Amino acid sequence: GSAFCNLAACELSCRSLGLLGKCIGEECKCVPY
Repeated sequence: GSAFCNLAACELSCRSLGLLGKCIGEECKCVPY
């Protein structure tokens, strides 16, 4: 908090796989959906 996530640098690790990029506490993952 609060805050230093580049969501556009997280999405480029998720968006081509058919799921959404997620970041919480500067930790980038993708959603389970």
